[PDB]
Amino acid sequence: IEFMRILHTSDWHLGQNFYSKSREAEHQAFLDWLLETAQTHQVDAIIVAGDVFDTGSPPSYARTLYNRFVVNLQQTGCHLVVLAGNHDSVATLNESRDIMAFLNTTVVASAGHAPQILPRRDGTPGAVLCPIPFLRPRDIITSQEKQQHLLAAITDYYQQHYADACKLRGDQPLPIIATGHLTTVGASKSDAVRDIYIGTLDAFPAQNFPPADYIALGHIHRAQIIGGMEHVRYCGSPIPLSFDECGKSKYVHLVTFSNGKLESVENLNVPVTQPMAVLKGDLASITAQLEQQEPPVWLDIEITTDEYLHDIQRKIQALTESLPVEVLLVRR
Ligand SMILES: [Mn+2]
Ligand SMILES: [Mn+2]
Repeated sequence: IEFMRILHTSDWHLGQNFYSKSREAEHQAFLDWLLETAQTHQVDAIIVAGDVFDTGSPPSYARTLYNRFVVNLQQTGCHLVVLAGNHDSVATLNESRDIMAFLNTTVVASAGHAPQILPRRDGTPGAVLCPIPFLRPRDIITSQEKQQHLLAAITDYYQQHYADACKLRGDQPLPIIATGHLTTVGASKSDAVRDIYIGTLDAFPAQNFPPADYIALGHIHRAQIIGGMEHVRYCGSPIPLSFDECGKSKYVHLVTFSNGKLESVENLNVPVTQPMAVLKGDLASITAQLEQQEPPVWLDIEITTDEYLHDIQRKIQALTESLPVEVLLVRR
């Protein structure tokens, strides 16, 4: 009879420089849709599980997108939790941490944040959240197998915070939600997913996560269930961040809890607003493929080599001209 609904998204990479193209229009459309979605489903909180910005120094238009989203979300009463990813700067996200607190927004950039009660819209306790961002090794490692040390450090961190969450919850029939931003064992990755913990942790075994009712992860751009556990998920990025993800569905998760436990995870399709395409073949294959839309499709021309990589450039740069589309990548 008591519900708690959250939206799980991650890997926005606001401000991404995509082959000299801006993603501002796509991100604007996405954030607008996310606002509408929060209202349609009467969502209590949105959790952004890391990699808010593509870099530690986002351009003004990206900072503006982020700020305006948080402001517009105030018309809903929905709470916002923003976690840092490995792409984010901790100092950059912390610039606005205390300001955001006046706008029903909890910015968690560094390790060590205590578990906190997420309210329902009506103010009453809805869930206990363990707000865990990308964990910088320096912030969790004790006293300097370095591989084994980091895995144990992360595992212990989750155990300590899960224990605190259980204590904070007390007797209340509340779900516990934990977040994270890392790569799990078995995860399927994309080109735009940068290696983390390089040399210190190949991947995190999801069996080491504490038994939260939901684990909202970011870092991996393709939505997927982890370790065969429906309650442990990557939502994936909301727009395609590399050509290898185009054509594939983009999601945010609607996660509903009932009487203190996970009830359902629904996959909400994020509308795709910028057409993209990857071509593979020969000059004639591509010429056939290049057949015949207001926003012009962005192209990646890939194949086996024809002749000098520089010569192929001018070849394709001639085959593409006066056409209703653009051409961003050309490899071999
Ligand atoms: Mn990312
Ligand atoms: Mn990441």
